[PDB]
Amino acid sequence: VKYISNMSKQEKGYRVYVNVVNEDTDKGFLFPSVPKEVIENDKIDELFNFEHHKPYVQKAKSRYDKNGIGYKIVQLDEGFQKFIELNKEKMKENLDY
Amino acid sequence: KRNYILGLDIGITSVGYGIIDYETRDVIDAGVRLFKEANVENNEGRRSKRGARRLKRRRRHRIQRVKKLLFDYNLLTDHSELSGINPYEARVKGLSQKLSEEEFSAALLHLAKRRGVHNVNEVEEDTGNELSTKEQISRNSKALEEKYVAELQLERLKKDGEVRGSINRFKTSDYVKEAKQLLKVQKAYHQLDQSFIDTYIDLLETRRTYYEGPGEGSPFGWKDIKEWYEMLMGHCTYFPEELRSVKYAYNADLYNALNDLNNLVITRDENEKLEYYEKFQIIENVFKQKKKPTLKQIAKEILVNEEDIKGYRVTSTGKPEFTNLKVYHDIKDITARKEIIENAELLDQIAKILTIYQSSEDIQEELTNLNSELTQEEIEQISNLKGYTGTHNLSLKAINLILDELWHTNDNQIAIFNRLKLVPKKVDLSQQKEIPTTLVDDFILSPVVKRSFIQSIKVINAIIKKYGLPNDIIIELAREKNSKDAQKMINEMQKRNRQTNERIEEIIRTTGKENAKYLIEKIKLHDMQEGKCLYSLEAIPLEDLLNNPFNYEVDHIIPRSVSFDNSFNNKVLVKQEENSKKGNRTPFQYLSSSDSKISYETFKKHILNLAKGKGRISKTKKEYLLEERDINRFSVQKDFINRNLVDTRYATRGLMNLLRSYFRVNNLDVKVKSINGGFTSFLRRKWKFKKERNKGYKHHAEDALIIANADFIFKEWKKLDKAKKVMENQMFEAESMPEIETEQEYKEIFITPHQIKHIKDFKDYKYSHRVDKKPNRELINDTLYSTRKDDKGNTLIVNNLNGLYDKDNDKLKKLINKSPEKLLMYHHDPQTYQKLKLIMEQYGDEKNPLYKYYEETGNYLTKYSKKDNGPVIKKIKYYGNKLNAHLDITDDYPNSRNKVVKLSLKPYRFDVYLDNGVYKFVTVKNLDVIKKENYYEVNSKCYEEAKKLKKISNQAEFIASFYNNDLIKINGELYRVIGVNNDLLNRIEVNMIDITYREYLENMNDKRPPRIIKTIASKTQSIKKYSTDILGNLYEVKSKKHPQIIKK
RNA sequence: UGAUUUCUAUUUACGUUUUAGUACUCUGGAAACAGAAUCUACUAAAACAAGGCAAAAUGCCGUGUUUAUCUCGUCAACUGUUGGCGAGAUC
Repeated sequence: VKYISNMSKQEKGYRVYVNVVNEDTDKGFLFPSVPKEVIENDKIDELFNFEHHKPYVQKAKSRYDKNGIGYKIVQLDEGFQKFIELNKEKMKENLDY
Repeated sequence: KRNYILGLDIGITSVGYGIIDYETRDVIDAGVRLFKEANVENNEGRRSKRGARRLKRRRRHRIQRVKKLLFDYNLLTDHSELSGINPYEARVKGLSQKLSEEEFSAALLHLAKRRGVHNVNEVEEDTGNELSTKEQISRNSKALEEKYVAELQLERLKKDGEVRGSINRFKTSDYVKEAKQLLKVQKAYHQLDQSFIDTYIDLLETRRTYYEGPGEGSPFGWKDIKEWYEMLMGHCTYFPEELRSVKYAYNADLYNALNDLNNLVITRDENEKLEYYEKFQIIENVFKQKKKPTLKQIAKEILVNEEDIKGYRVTSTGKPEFTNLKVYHDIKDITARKEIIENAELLDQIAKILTIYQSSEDIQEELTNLNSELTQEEIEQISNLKGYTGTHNLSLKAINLILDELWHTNDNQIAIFNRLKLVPKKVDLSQQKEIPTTLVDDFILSPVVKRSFIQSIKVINAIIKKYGLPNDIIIELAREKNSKDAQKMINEMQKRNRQTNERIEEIIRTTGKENAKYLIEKIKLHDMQEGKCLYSLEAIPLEDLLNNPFNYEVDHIIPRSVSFDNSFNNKVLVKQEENSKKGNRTPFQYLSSSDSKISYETFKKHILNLAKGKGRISKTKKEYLLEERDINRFSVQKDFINRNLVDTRYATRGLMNLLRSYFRVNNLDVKVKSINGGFTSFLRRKWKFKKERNKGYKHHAEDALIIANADFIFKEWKKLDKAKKVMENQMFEAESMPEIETEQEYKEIFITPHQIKHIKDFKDYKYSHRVDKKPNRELINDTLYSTRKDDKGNTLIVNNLNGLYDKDNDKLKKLINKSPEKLLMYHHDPQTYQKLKLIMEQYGDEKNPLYKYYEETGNYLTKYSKKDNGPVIKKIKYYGNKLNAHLDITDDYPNSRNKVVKLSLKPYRFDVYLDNGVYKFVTVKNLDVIKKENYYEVNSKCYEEAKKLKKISNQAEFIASFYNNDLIKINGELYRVIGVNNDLLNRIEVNMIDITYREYLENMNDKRPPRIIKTIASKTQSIKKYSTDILGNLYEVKSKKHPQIIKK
């Protein structure tokens, strides 16, 4: 299962964090710059094509309801478009969006 | 022949070497080579004194030539006399009346002695008398609008009474005019040829130009302009045929600017480096349009923000350091004609003209002789340019080649030099048996590091010769530039540690405990961050910190896996959960992920506001926290290891390049590497090899051994191989297969004291001392003294007292209050002494009473006079000490009533003889050596007299001779020779080898005089000579009886 | 714990001291000046790291760097005994 865990609006795009989590492993992928055309159109098919850091591998958490930033974590298939509405105000608090 | 990991520690006075077995980690050997610290002040003084001798000899020879000329035309004879001739009066009289031969030639000689200045432009700052030389000459010439120099000199002599001084500064043009008018009217009575007048005028207004140099026979001279030019610039280190370029050339400026530009890192959606078109657009639109570039202009050039840009050279304050365009903008502010300013060859020629030529008219004539589109008024404006000096490292050919390679690629000078691997072609490294030491000479390094490199290179040579070719060599260079820079750093370290200690004492007095002393690191980190974690921005209370720190961890921002940076600029006191969620991640790679706290934009705002706040964040730490790069690439690991693990300083860079080139030319596969100092510091700290270093010279070897072990660790783990392949610049095949991941892996591989006890418990070190045998050192003390023979038979030296009208010179009051009989006016002028004592008793409150007297009355002290018309006192002669040892120079002074001597005959060596079973010795002073054309010969007469002084018999079996630091062994005890202390009492001064005697006494807190003096007489069992290798192996010495007299 | 500048060239006006003169002072003195000291100043000539070259010359070297002692010796400078470049050897 792939979760959209954190997002940050930039001048020309979006920084995205995606946790691919199987039964016992959580792999965190950081995409520093995702084009705005892919974000605003929920083109989740183009996640991997963008450059990303090597996945940080850790033990899987029990559930992925809330991260440290309090943002509501959504599944990648639900699209970043809905994430933009989930916590637009919480992202406005910490200067991302 | 066992392969070893050679370790070198290079300092300013020591070269420590450690030989450690390659596959068993045991210590094969360890030693220290010692040498006095080289200093540019000695050469500077020698050069200044050589120039002074040149000036004096030239003036004297000019006077002798005028004398020969006057003897030719019978203006004098070998029977004339000018005892009563005052040259000033006769010189002013020659302008209007007849001069006798005796009156004429005296004025001519007095003119030839002091002839003024040709070019007013060249002048020094040696003016304590507040007067510019140019300004003084201009004021005098303005006073000379309707007067000759003779008239002005004589009228000043008649008005005040002074002629000589800083006011007698004229230019040669005016003296020449006066001499010409004198010859004009004086030609009628004495038969003088026109060619004679021209010869005298020539002898008056002729001086050597700065490009002709010394005449024939001088080893420092030359033949024509080409030879002087080649000598000044010097052959390129790489290209023997092409000479070096000027430091402020156009091509060199552009090369440095593009190096700076290629060192850039920009956080943009495009390539993070700089492309070709962007670089050319920057050069034209920013560099060619502004003199001193700023980060703001280069940022706004390519539509980026200045804050997103990283990796720029910085100044001492925190401003970007970008290469400014010197010649381009110095020319553009005079003419904007594209043909003149753009042509690179024209600007290169202008740079070469302005640098090696300095007088205005020569610059004009040689730019005029550079036939081009150049106008004439532009030459007039360009002549007055300033600040074009220096010689570049490489020639213009290599400059252009590296310029092409820099324009087209993204590499810098370091990367290009590592890539192409061009070899020094001055001395061919192929058919040379040993390491060439002359290659260090061509490098533009200070003589201190130059001497240190020569010593280290010869030590490596001896190690290779006596043990075979090594496998791995590692070299660490000291941080200190000279002793004074070391003292600056030591003073700042003690001051900062004292301030932190006082702050910790204040904190401990606030809360109350000895608990604050153990928390230093954390407490300082917290202090630099106003009690705030950086990952989570949660408040970090200081009371909670003092109570239970275990939840506040000192996390390393960039992982120890790649960064290798353990410095203070790489620690953040944070919550335990943040560190547990960080792991082997960077704050950029962590803060945006799920496991983290508040997002990255808030942290960026906080950290950029803290970096601007009171300088609490270093630039290095600020760049660490905002590393938005993927540390999993090879480029970032390469950058990190090159910066914080390899010595990027130019000196170590050149030493490395030389060693690697010599090893690769002979196809000898040997790997050499250099290591950063802070890393070895962290190693020595966490190993606890020796926390405090006071044992002595042995320390210099120890660290060497340590870094050898360091190299050892970089061979024992397949993961670390990448670092081993970066610290040596050995080509690695995208590999990235083995690695070190958890910072605990760093702690296990590095901190673990593997084979540390064997490095501690070693007690068989070696020491080698340097012997200075060069004669013709400082012979005598420069100042010259007079003597007076008092009623007591002992002779007395007269010291002078200057500057009687300063404010912090209480020496006169000291002399009058302690014992006034030391002054000479006590015995030979008691009335003036009584007046001076009255003034002294008058102004006790002020420090120097005579200054306050002069400031309140406007008249400095006058000698006792019945009509009150006595002269001025400016200096006072007073008695000094006796005359025990002295060099008498009475023969040089005619019919002197007092013996004139100089002090402190400097000793050169001492030869130990054995006469009838008792040891004696003769001290050979530096005066006893005559310098016959690079053949130094000991004066047989003076040496025989010195032998006779000690009543040394002829049958005395000569034992040996000892120069500086030649090891001696007396009574069975071995020492090093500092030198003759008092030859008359048969005493010498020695010292220990493994430690200084001062430190030997400071270890046991002894208060004995920290210097060892031994007496060589019948109270001495034996005297033997011992030397050492350039590695530290002791050896006896065949006397080769009949001590050395000739020195090549 | 916090990133290169060597080598060299030209000239000026100072300063130290000796000698000589002058000024200053102090003895027998109306004076000439006979005379003492060389303290304090001014002017002139000369020496200024000891010295070694060179022969009318815009003359030269002399406080810098390298410096592990001494051997057989090949080939060299030289007013006879040390320097490359090798073979060698150490209480």
